Amino acid sequence: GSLLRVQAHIRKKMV
Amino acid sequence: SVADIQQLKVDESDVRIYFNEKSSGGKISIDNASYNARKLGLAPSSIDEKKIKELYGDNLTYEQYLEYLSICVHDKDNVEELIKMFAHFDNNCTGYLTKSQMKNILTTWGDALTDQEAIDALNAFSSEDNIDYKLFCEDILQ
Ligand SMILES: NCCSCc1ccc(C=O)o1
Repeated sequence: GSLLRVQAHIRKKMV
Repeated sequence: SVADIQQLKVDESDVRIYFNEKSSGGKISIDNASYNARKLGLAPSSIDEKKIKELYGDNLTYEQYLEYLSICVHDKDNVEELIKMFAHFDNNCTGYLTKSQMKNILTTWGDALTDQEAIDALNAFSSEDNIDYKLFCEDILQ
């Protein structure tokens, strides 16, 4: 859930 | 076609050029599609990748990739949901989690980051051990 959204935005930022 | 391609917030020229950068034989891998989504400022999860794989497999035509990108918009995203997830772990109610506490959360559950990804992300945000997780969630969402 929320966790996945957090990880998703971190992956986006680090690209 | 039935997908929300019109709505896809993103420059469509970039959508196309990013596809041409990564495509082979007219198709783009899911890994490269998610990369492109990220370059466009979208945030796919494993749920999004699983959905598109279930429909079309590991390599997407241009149209299928457009459909994948529309799956990645996540209009419901907000900072409150992110903060509340971290707040679950802040049982002494300080407003802070340490880098180690954050690394553990991010690497143990969900779409787990590697130790190095988590550590690099946390180090990019702050030089201090204590992380204001509200500010962190605000930062990553933008
Ligand atoms: N690999 C994760 C697929 S669903 C499992 C999961 C963990 C955390 C969440 C949501 O926060 O969902």
